[PDB]
Amino acid sequence: NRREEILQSLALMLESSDGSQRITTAKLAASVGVSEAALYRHFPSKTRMFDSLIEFIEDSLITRINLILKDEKDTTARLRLIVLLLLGFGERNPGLTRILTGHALMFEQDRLQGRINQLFERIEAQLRQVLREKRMREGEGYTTDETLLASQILAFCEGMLSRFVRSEFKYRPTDDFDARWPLIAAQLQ
Amino acid sequence: RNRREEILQSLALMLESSDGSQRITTAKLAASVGVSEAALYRHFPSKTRMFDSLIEFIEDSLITRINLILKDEKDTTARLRLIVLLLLGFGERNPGLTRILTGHALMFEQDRLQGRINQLFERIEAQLRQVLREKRMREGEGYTTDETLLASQILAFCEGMLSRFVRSEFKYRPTDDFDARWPLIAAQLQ
Amino acid sequence: RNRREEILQSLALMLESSDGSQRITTAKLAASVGVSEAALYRHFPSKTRMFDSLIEFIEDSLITRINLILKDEKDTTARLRLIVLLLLGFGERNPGLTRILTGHALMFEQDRLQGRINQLFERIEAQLRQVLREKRMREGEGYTTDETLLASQILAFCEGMLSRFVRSEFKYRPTDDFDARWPLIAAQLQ
Amino acid sequence: AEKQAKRNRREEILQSLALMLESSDGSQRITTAKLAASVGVSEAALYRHFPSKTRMFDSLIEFIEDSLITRINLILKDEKDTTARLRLIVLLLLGFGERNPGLTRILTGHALMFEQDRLQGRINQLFERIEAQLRQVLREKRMREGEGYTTDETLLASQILAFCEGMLSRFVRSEFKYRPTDDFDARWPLIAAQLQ
DNA sequence: GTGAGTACTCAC
DNA sequence: GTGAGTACTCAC
Repeated sequence: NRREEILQSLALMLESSDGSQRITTAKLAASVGVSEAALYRHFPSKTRMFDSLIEFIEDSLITRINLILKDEKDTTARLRLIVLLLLGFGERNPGLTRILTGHALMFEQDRLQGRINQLFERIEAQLRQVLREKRMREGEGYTTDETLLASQILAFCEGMLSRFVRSEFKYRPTDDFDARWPLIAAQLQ
Repeated sequence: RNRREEILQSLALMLESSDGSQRITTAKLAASVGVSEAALYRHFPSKTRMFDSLIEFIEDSLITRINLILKDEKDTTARLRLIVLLLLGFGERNPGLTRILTGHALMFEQDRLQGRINQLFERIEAQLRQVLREKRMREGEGYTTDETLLASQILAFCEGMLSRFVRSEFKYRPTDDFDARWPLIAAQLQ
Repeated sequence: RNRREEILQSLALMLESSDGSQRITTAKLAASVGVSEAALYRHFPSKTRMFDSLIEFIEDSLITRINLILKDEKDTTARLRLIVLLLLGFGERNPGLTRILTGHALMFEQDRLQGRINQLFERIEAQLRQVLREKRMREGEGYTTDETLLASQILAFCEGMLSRFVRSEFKYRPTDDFDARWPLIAAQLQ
Repeated sequence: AEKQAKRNRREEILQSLALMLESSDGSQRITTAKLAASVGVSEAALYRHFPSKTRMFDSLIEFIEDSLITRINLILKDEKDTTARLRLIVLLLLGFGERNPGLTRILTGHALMFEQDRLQGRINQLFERIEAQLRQVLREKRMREGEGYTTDETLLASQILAFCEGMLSRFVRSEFKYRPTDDFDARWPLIAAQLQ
């Protein structure tokens, strides 16, 4: 309830220009409209607030990705949708993107960056899974190693996302995606 | 100078280590160097300008080596390959400076610094973009894809490899499997 | 309230003490109040603001009592007397705050505060410079010298006493021999 | 020869220390670094003319110590009329303070806030001297012109010095806006009216 | 509220 | 160059 309210504020601050700098328990409480003391009746620490945010991001993505796998059977189409999804989610959630790129995690304990990594390794697995199944589904797999292909695709995504945070959200990820995808598809060999 | 240059290299070494995961205090810096905090401000008006110097060293190393690549190689594709290998390579042998390049190290510091890194990336991208646009005078046939899109596509992959190199605390070497990766990127040059 | 005034007062206490000759560091002030420096800014943004309030409590005490004197005494000379005694008397009862009036405590702090005190003394010299001109009203006779060049003469004396008071580590109490001094002032009320 | 060159760099420092105390930056601290920059040298190459920053104000006070004590021991001899003596001792303070605004910050004690308390003590002994010397001019009136003063000579001297310290204080405070030697020809009659 | 901290100053 | 300051921070 209120717990949801605090986190909702932490996102807009993470999205705002202030997301560039540190986000202290003090200004957060201010953003909310409550005291720092009450803030800690909902969380044991600031790190716990990001933990909730990382779970939201992960849940959001994994759930979306799993739907993709059920709505689309074609390997290429699955990859395209997954990519368009990571870009789309980041674009719709600039504040949370700073968490995905790791910038917002610079101030908190390094354990949080460890979780986001697992998210990435989790997503990359799914990418590697989709690639691997091109064999069973289409008869012929890829000449290139799947782990290398998955990482190649994922790298482009992180590239667009960090480029998104870096330029203060001027460089929108899904910008010219339909012109960019043919480029990415040419790597699937 | 004996201290000034030395200072910036202690800065990078610290950034390269686990200390680079968090704020770099004038305290630790001066201690790492072997002097007092006041000694630091004998060569720098602010810690900000210490990062400014580090960003200028990065800006030089990259632009300089790119200009050499352009003079030592005339093939459009070979240029792109070397430029990319350069960014990845530089990032790998300078983990500390990469934290600055990926913007993570600039989070504890002044906003303006991040803007500088933006100007640098736009500089490298303008170079990539120029290289691509020269393909049609040099080879008659241009690229079907918008050069501005191709350049950003290439640089996007580079930032991706650098950013991930930082995530894994430098365990994911940016140049690992480059010769295997390049053919993939080469296929994008449509 | 309790912890806000508690500080503002502990400040005046340190200003009035012999340490008032030195800079009042937030470390000293805090330790004086028996708390942490972080507790200070729990009640104040900038230490400059503490002096801002202290300078207000000085302008809200003097400017007040001045108005009264003008409303509870319609004698041109009985007005100047009460006012001079007020300045001298107030400065004496508040040695620390006097250090602000003289501008010595404001040396360590922002340049603005001095300008603010400057204004206080321009208001006091204002309600001083009119009681005078009101001689050609109630008494039908004027002053040889310009009200300007004599309201300044009177205030100069007051400032002198406060400065001596501070200068002499509060030995020269501003109101010592006042009844013997006042006639000497009146002699200038030509 | 060599000592004569150890004062061309030295006093050149005081010319600046004074110049700084005088400019708009007299209302804030004067550190060793920002001074060395004005002369044109380091800080280490500074303490080879002064073993401290205190010692700079010393020799700097000595100048005002001597300027007035000299200018007063002369105003006596070359004047016999009690009043005229007082009027010119008073003006000496107001003039010398307007002639050296930077040094005035020292007289008023403001510039001294950053340095050692013992500097204020010195400036104090100076005032106690200017006053005692005012006290003599008032106590000598009897032996020279029959009758002395109604009011206590001590109270009168302090009453006169108070105005001076007041004027100088206004001077320093208003950022050297109120010139002490202003309308001194019109102010005096009022001070002398206290000479009862 | 607070212990440890924070980039920067200062006179020797 | 430096040891001790400086006003002000921050997560808890």
